[PDB]
Amino acid sequence: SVRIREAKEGDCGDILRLIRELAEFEKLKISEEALRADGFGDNPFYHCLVAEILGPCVVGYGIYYFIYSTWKGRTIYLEDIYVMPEYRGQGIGSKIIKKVAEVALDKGCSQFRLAVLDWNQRAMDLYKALGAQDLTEAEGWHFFCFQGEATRKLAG
Amino acid sequence: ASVRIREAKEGDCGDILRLIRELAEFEKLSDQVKISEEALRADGFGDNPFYHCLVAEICVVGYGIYYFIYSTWKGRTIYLEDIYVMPEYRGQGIGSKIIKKVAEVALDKGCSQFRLAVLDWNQRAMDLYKALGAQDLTEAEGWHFFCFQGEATRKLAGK
Ligand SMILES: CC(=O)SCCNC(=O)CCNC(=O)[C@H](O)C(C)(C)COP(=O)(O)OP(=O)(O)OC[C@H]1O[C@@H](n2cnc3c(N)ncnc32)[C@H](O)[C@@H]1OP(=O)(O)O
Repeated sequence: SVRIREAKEGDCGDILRLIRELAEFEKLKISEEALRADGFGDNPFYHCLVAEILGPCVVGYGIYYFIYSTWKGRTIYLEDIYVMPEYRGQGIGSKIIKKVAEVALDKGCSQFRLAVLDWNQRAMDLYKALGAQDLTEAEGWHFFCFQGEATRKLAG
Repeated sequence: ASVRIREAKEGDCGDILRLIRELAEFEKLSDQVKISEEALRADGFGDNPFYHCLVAEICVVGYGIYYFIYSTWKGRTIYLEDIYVMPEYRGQGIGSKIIKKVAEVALDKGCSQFRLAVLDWNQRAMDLYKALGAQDLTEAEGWHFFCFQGEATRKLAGK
Protein backbone atom coordinates (compact mmCIF):
# COMPACT_ATOMS: atom_id res chain seq x y z
CA SER A 1 0.00 0.00 0.00
CA VAL A 2 0.90 3.63 -0.53
CA ARG A 3 0.60 6.53 1.82
CA ILE A 4 0.99 10.19 0.99
CA ARG A 5 2.29 12.08 3.99
CA GLU A 6 4.06 15.23 5.11
CA ALA A 7 7.84 15.06 4.67
CA LYS A 8 10.06 14.91 7.75
CA GLU A 9 13.67 16.17 7.95
CA GLY A 10 14.83 12.54 7.61
CA ASP A 11 13.31 12.42 4.06
CA CYS A 12 15.58 15.17 2.71
CA GLY A 13 18.09 12.79 1.17
CA ASP A 14 15.32 10.90 -0.69
CA ILE A 15 13.62 14.16 -1.72
CA LEU A 16 16.84 15.62 -3.10
CA ARG A 17 17.35 12.51 -5.23
CA LEU A 18 13.76 12.79 -6.56
CA ILE A 19 14.14 16.53 -7.27
CA ARG A 20 17.17 15.62 -9.38
CA GLU A 21 15.01 12.97 -11.23
CA LEU A 22 12.26 15.46 -12.01
CA ALA A 23 14.77 18.14 -13.17
CA GLU A 24 16.28 15.62 -15.60
CA PHE A 25 12.83 14.40 -16.79
CA GLU A 26 12.02 18.07 -17.56
CA LYS A 27 15.51 18.60 -19.14
CA LEU A 28 16.69 21.29 -16.66
CA LYS A 29 21.28 24.44 -6.87
CA ILE A 30 19.94 22.82 -3.69
CA SER A 31 21.87 20.96 -0.95
CA GLU A 32 20.30 18.48 1.45
CA GLU A 33 21.11 21.19 4.02
CA ALA A 34 19.10 23.88 2.09
CA LEU A 35 16.11 21.50 1.89
CA ARG A 36 16.13 20.89 5.66
CA ALA A 37 16.36 24.64 6.38
CA ASP A 38 13.89 25.92 3.73
CA GLY A 39 11.34 23.05 3.87
CA PHE A 40 10.98 22.67 7.66
CA GLY A 41 12.53 25.85 9.06
CA ASP A 42 10.54 28.48 10.89
CA ASN A 43 9.42 30.04 8.36
CA PRO A 44 9.34 27.31 5.72
CA PHE A 45 9.64 28.46 2.09
CA TYR A 46 7.72 25.49 0.77
CA HIS A 47 6.16 22.24 1.84
CA CYS A 48 6.88 18.71 0.71
CA LEU A 49 4.65 15.64 0.51
CA VAL A 50 6.12 12.14 0.06
CA ALA A 51 4.55 9.04 -1.46
CA GLU A 52 5.81 6.08 0.52
CA ILE A 53 5.22 2.36 -0.11
CA LEU A 54 4.54 0.37 3.05
CA GLY A 55 10.92 -1.52 4.91
CA PRO A 56 9.06 1.56 3.54
CA CYS A 57 10.48 3.47 0.59
CA VAL A 58 9.79 6.88 -0.86
CA VAL A 59 8.69 6.60 -4.52
CA GLY A 60 7.29 10.04 -5.36
CA TYR A 61 6.93 13.54 -3.98
CA GLY A 62 5.24 16.90 -4.37
CA ILE A 63 6.36 20.36 -3.39
CA TYR A 64 3.85 23.15 -2.92
CA TYR A 65 3.62 26.60 -1.47
CA PHE A 66 1.03 29.18 -0.61
CA ILE A 67 0.15 31.88 -3.08
CA TYR A 68 -2.82 34.22 -3.68
CA SER A 69 -5.54 35.00 -6.19
CA THR A 70 -7.24 38.42 -6.22
CA TRP A 71 -10.49 36.81 -7.15
CA LYS A 72 -10.43 33.87 -4.79
CA GLY A 73 -7.91 34.67 -2.02
CA ARG A 74 -5.79 31.93 -0.36
CA THR A 75 -4.47 29.54 -3.01
CA ILE A 76 -1.90 26.69 -3.16
CA TYR A 77 0.59 26.31 -5.99
CA LEU A 78 1.83 22.74 -6.76
CA GLU A 79 5.37 23.31 -7.99
CA ASP A 80 6.85 19.76 -8.36
CA ILE A 81 5.12 16.38 -8.67
CA TYR A 82 7.01 13.21 -9.59
CA VAL A 83 6.64 9.45 -9.28
CA MET A 84 9.45 7.02 -10.07
CA PRO A 85 9.09 5.24 -13.43
CA GLU A 86 8.57 1.74 -11.89
CA TYR A 87 5.65 3.18 -9.86
CA ARG A 88 3.66 5.14 -12.44
CA GLY A 89 0.10 4.26 -13.52
CA GLN A 90 -0.93 2.73 -10.19
CA GLY A 91 -2.72 5.83 -8.85
CA ILE A 92 0.10 7.42 -6.84
CA GLY A 93 0.25 10.74 -8.71
CA SER A 94 -3.56 11.06 -8.41
CA LYS A 95 -3.20 10.38 -4.67
CA ILE A 96 -0.58 13.12 -4.32
CA ILE A 97 -2.90 15.55 -6.10
CA LYS A 98 -5.83 14.51 -3.82
CA LYS A 99 -3.61 15.12 -0.79
CA VAL A 100 -2.74 18.63 -1.99
CA ALA A 101 -6.50 19.29 -2.38
CA GLU A 102 -7.10 18.01 1.17
CA VAL A 103 -4.31 20.26 2.50
CA ALA A 104 -5.78 23.16 0.50
CA LEU A 105 -9.18 22.92 2.22
CA ASP A 106 -7.57 22.35 5.60
CA LYS A 107 -5.63 25.59 5.16
CA GLY A 108 -8.61 27.58 3.83
CA CYS A 109 -7.39 27.52 0.20
CA SER A 110 -10.34 27.09 -2.19
CA GLN A 111 -8.25 26.32 -5.23
CA PHE A 112 -4.79 25.23 -6.38
CA ARG A 113 -2.60 26.09 -9.35
CA LEU A 114 0.17 24.44 -11.31
CA ALA A 115 2.29 24.94 -14.42
CA VAL A 116 3.06 22.16 -16.90
CA LEU A 117 5.00 21.91 -20.14
CA ASP A 118 2.85 21.45 -23.22
CA TRP A 119 4.93 18.51 -24.44
CA ASN A 120 3.88 16.65 -21.27
CA GLN A 121 0.46 15.67 -22.58
CA ARG A 122 0.05 12.70 -20.28
CA ALA A 123 0.34 14.96 -17.25
CA MET A 124 -1.95 17.58 -18.77
CA ASP A 125 -4.52 14.88 -19.57
CA LEU A 126 -4.43 13.64 -15.96
CA TYR A 127 -4.94 17.13 -14.50
CA LYS A 128 -7.88 17.67 -16.91
CA ALA A 129 -9.30 14.26 -15.90
CA LEU A 130 -9.09 15.34 -12.26
CA GLY A 131 -10.97 18.62 -12.97
CA ALA A 132 -8.29 21.22 -13.74
CA GLN A 133 -8.64 23.89 -16.42
CA ASP A 134 -5.83 24.90 -18.77
CA LEU A 135 -6.06 28.73 -18.41
CA THR A 136 -3.29 29.26 -20.95
CA GLU A 137 -5.48 27.55 -23.59
CA ALA A 138 -8.79 28.89 -22.22
CA GLU A 139 -7.78 32.50 -21.39
CA GLY A 140 -4.45 33.19 -23.12
CA TRP A 141 -2.17 33.53 -20.14
CA HIS A 142 1.51 33.47 -20.96
CA PHE A 143 4.14 33.04 -18.27
CA PHE A 144 7.01 35.65 -18.36
CA CYS A 145 10.29 35.52 -16.48
CA PHE A 146 12.91 38.24 -15.97
CA GLN A 147 16.36 37.13 -14.80
CA GLY A 148 19.39 39.13 -13.68
CA GLU A 149 19.81 42.20 -15.84
CA ALA A 150 16.27 41.94 -17.26
CA THR A 151 14.87 42.44 -13.74
CA ARG A 152 17.36 45.28 -13.20
CA LYS A 153 16.13 46.98 -16.36
CA LEU A 154 12.48 46.36 -15.32
CA ALA A 155 13.34 48.09 -12.02
CA GLY A 156 14.52 50.99 -14.22
CA ALA B 1 -2.34 63.54 -11.83
CA SER B 2 0.09 63.51 -8.91
CA VAL B 3 0.38 59.93 -7.60
CA ARG B 4 2.30 58.04 -4.93
CA ILE B 5 2.87 54.28 -4.90
CA ARG B 6 3.10 53.02 -1.32
CA GLU B 7 2.85 49.85 0.72
CA ALA B 8 -0.75 49.01 1.46
CA LYS B 9 -1.94 49.24 5.04
CA GLU B 10 -4.65 47.04 6.57
CA GLY B 11 -7.12 49.93 6.29
CA ASP B 12 -6.69 50.00 2.47
CA CYS B 13 -8.37 46.57 2.14
CA GLY B 14 -11.84 48.08 1.52
CA ASP B 15 -10.36 50.04 -1.39
CA ILE B 16 -8.47 47.06 -2.72
CA LEU B 17 -11.69 44.98 -2.74
CA ARG B 18 -13.64 47.86 -4.32
CA LEU B 19 -11.07 47.92 -7.19
CA ILE B 20 -11.09 44.10 -7.60
CA ARG B 21 -14.93 44.23 -7.80
CA GLU B 22 -14.83 47.17 -10.29
CA LEU B 23 -12.61 45.08 -12.61
CA ALA B 24 -14.79 41.97 -12.23
CA GLU B 25 -17.92 44.04 -12.93
CA PHE B 26 -16.26 45.54 -16.01
CA GLU B 27 -15.51 42.03 -17.25
CA LYS B 28 -19.08 40.84 -16.45
CA LEU B 29 -17.61 38.34 -13.94
CA SER B 30 -18.86 39.82 -10.65
CA ASP B 31 -20.08 36.38 -9.51
CA GLN B 32 -16.51 35.07 -9.70
CA VAL B 33 -15.18 37.35 -6.94
CA LYS B 34 -15.18 35.16 -3.83
CA ILE B 35 -12.54 37.04 -1.84
CA SER B 36 -13.69 39.18 1.13
CA GLU B 37 -12.37 42.32 2.78
CA GLU B 38 -11.83 40.25 5.98
CA ALA B 39 -9.67 37.82 3.95
CA LEU B 40 -7.56 40.62 2.44
CA ARG B 41 -7.09 41.91 6.05
CA ALA B 42 -6.26 38.45 7.58
CA ASP B 43 -4.20 37.25 4.56
CA GLY B 44 -2.15 40.42 4.21
CA PHE B 45 -1.62 41.88 7.66
CA GLY B 46 -1.01 39.02 10.09
CA ASP B 47 2.23 37.18 10.86
CA ASN B 48 2.70 35.10 7.69
CA PRO B 49 0.95 37.01 4.86
CA PHE B 50 -0.10 35.23 1.66
CA TYR B 51 0.57 38.42 -0.40
CA HIS B 52 1.97 41.95 -0.38
CA CYS B 53 0.29 44.93 -1.93
CA LEU B 54 1.31 48.26 -3.35
CA VAL B 55 -1.39 50.89 -3.91
CA ALA B 56 -1.48 53.91 -6.23
CA GLU B 57 -2.86 56.93 -4.37
CA ILE B 58 -3.72 60.48 -5.54
CA CYS B 59 -8.13 58.35 -3.47
CA VAL B 60 -6.68 54.88 -4.12
CA VAL B 61 -6.86 54.32 -7.89
CA GLY B 62 -4.81 51.15 -8.49
CA TYR B 63 -2.89 48.28 -6.89
CA GLY B 64 -0.26 45.65 -7.58
CA ILE B 65 -0.40 42.42 -5.59
CA TYR B 66 2.60 40.12 -5.39
CA TYR B 67 4.17 37.31 -3.39
CA PHE B 68 7.42 35.32 -3.33
CA ILE B 69 7.62 31.75 -4.68
CA TYR B 70 10.20 28.99 -4.47
CA SER B 71 10.93 27.53 -7.86
CA THR B 72 12.82 24.27 -7.91
CA TRP B 73 14.48 25.51 -11.11
CA LYS B 74 15.77 28.97 -10.10
CA GLY B 75 15.14 29.35 -6.33
CA ARG B 76 13.55 32.46 -4.83
CA THR B 77 11.31 34.32 -7.28
CA ILE B 78 8.93 37.31 -6.98
CA TYR B 79 5.59 36.74 -8.72
CA LEU B 80 3.38 39.60 -9.73
CA GLU B 81 -0.15 38.33 -9.32
CA ASP B 82 -2.25 41.30 -10.44
CA ILE B 83 -2.00 45.01 -11.37
CA TYR B 84 -5.13 47.12 -11.82
CA VAL B 85 -5.59 50.86 -12.44
CA MET B 86 -9.07 52.43 -12.66
CA PRO B 87 -9.89 53.26 -16.31
CA GLU B 88 -10.28 56.99 -15.50
CA TYR B 89 -6.59 56.94 -14.56
CA ARG B 90 -5.29 54.84 -17.52
CA GLY B 91 -2.69 56.35 -19.92
CA GLN B 92 -0.83 57.98 -16.98
CA GLY B 93 1.98 55.46 -16.48
CA ILE B 94 0.59 54.24 -13.11
CA GLY B 95 0.75 50.52 -14.06
CA SER B 96 4.35 50.96 -15.24
CA LYS B 97 5.22 52.70 -11.97
CA ILE B 98 3.76 49.84 -9.91
CA ILE B 99 5.62 47.11 -11.84
CA LYS B 100 8.90 49.05 -11.59
CA LYS B 101 8.38 49.22 -7.81
CA VAL B 102 7.70 45.48 -7.52
CA ALA B 103 10.91 44.85 -9.50
CA GLU B 104 12.76 47.08 -6.99
CA VAL B 105 11.37 45.03 -4.08
CA ALA B 106 12.78 41.84 -5.57
CA LEU B 107 16.23 43.46 -6.00
CA ASP B 108 16.21 45.01 -2.52
CA LYS B 109 15.67 41.53 -1.05
CA GLY B 110 18.58 40.29 -3.14
CA CYS B 111 16.34 38.40 -5.55
CA SER B 112 16.65 38.85 -9.29
CA GLN B 113 14.05 36.36 -10.58
CA PHE B 114 10.72 38.07 -11.51
CA ARG B 115 7.74 36.14 -12.84
CA LEU B 116 4.26 37.00 -13.97
CA ALA B 117 1.51 35.94 -16.33
CA VAL B 118 0.39 38.27 -19.17
CA LEU B 119 -2.71 37.83 -21.31
CA ASP B 120 -1.99 37.32 -25.02
CA TRP B 121 -4.07 40.34 -26.14
CA ASN B 122 -1.45 42.51 -24.42
CA GLN B 123 1.12 42.83 -27.25
CA ARG B 124 2.41 46.20 -25.97
CA ALA B 125 3.34 44.58 -22.61
CA MET B 126 4.79 41.43 -24.23
CA ASP B 127 6.96 43.46 -26.67
CA LEU B 128 8.34 45.66 -23.85
CA TYR B 129 9.06 42.73 -21.52
CA LYS B 130 10.98 40.94 -24.34
CA ALA B 131 12.84 44.21 -25.12
CA LEU B 132 13.95 44.42 -21.48
CA GLY B 133 15.34 40.85 -21.70
CA ALA B 134 12.40 38.83 -20.38
CA GLN B 135 11.51 35.43 -21.76
CA ASP B 136 8.00 34.41 -22.61
CA LEU B 137 8.03 30.89 -21.10
CA THR B 138 4.71 29.91 -22.64
CA GLU B 139 5.98 30.73 -26.17
CA ALA B 140 9.64 29.79 -25.57
CA GLU B 141 9.17 26.67 -23.42
CA GLY B 142 5.48 25.70 -23.77
CA TRP B 143 4.49 26.36 -20.12
CA HIS B 144 0.76 26.18 -19.52
CA PHE B 145 -1.04 27.71 -16.51
CA PHE B 146 -3.39 25.11 -14.88
CA CYS B 147 -6.00 25.66 -12.16
CA PHE B 148 -8.03 23.27 -10.03
CA GLN B 149 -10.92 25.57 -9.13
CA GLY B 150 -13.32 25.41 -6.27
CA GLU B 151 -15.61 22.56 -7.29
CA ALA B 152 -12.73 20.37 -8.57
CA THR B 153 -10.75 20.98 -5.40
CA ARG B 154 -13.67 20.07 -3.11
CA LYS B 155 -14.28 16.88 -5.11
CA LEU B 156 -10.60 15.84 -4.92
CA ALA B 157 -10.60 16.50 -1.16
CA GLY B 158 -13.53 14.08 -0.86
CA LYS B 159 -16.46 16.41 -0.39
C1 LIG C 1 3.02 20.33 -11.76
C2 LIG C 1 4.30 19.93 -12.50
O1 LIG C 1 5.26 19.27 -11.63
S1 LIG C 1 3.91 18.92 -13.99
C3 LIG C 1 5.08 17.49 -13.89
C4 LIG C 1 4.35 16.13 -13.75
N1 LIG C 1 5.42 15.12 -13.49
C5 LIG C 1 5.87 14.31 -14.44
O2 LIG C 1 5.37 14.29 -15.69
C6 LIG C 1 7.00 13.33 -14.09
C7 LIG C 1 6.83 11.91 -14.77
N2 LIG C 1 5.49 11.28 -14.59
C8 LIG C 1 5.01 11.14 -13.36
O3 LIG C 1 5.66 11.58 -12.28
C9 LIG C 1 3.67 10.51 -13.15
O4 LIG C 1 3.43 9.65 -14.26
C10 LIG C 1 2.55 11.59 -13.03
C11 LIG C 1 2.71 12.43 -11.74
C12 LIG C 1 2.53 12.56 -14.22
C13 LIG C 1 1.19 10.84 -12.99
O5 LIG C 1 1.15 9.90 -11.83
P1 LIG C 1 0.88 8.35 -11.93
O6 LIG C 1 0.91 7.77 -10.58
O7 LIG C 1 1.72 7.80 -12.99
O8 LIG C 1 -0.58 8.47 -12.61
P2 LIG C 1 -1.97 7.88 -12.06
O9 LIG C 1 -1.81 6.45 -12.03
O10 LIG C 1 -2.42 8.59 -10.84
O11 LIG C 1 -2.91 7.97 -13.42
C14 LIG C 1 -3.25 8.99 -14.18
C15 LIG C 1 -2.59 9.17 -15.59
O12 LIG C 1 -1.22 9.45 -15.45
C16 LIG C 1 -0.78 9.80 -16.79
N3 LIG C 1 0.56 9.19 -17.00
C17 LIG C 1 1.71 9.84 -17.14
N4 LIG C 1 2.71 8.96 -17.27
C18 LIG C 1 2.17 7.75 -17.20
C19 LIG C 1 2.70 6.46 -17.28
N5 LIG C 1 3.99 6.22 -17.46
N6 LIG C 1 1.87 5.35 -17.11
C20 LIG C 1 0.44 5.44 -16.89
N7 LIG C 1 -0.04 6.82 -16.90
C21 LIG C 1 0.81 7.91 -17.02
C22 LIG C 1 -1.92 9.38 -17.74
O13 LIG C 1 -2.71 10.56 -18.01
C23 LIG C 1 -2.73 8.40 -16.91
O14 LIG C 1 -4.09 8.51 -17.37
P3 LIG C 1 -5.07 7.25 -17.79
O15 LIG C 1 -5.04 6.26 -16.62
O16 LIG C 1 -6.46 7.73 -18.03
O17 LIG C 1 -4.42 6.54 -19.02
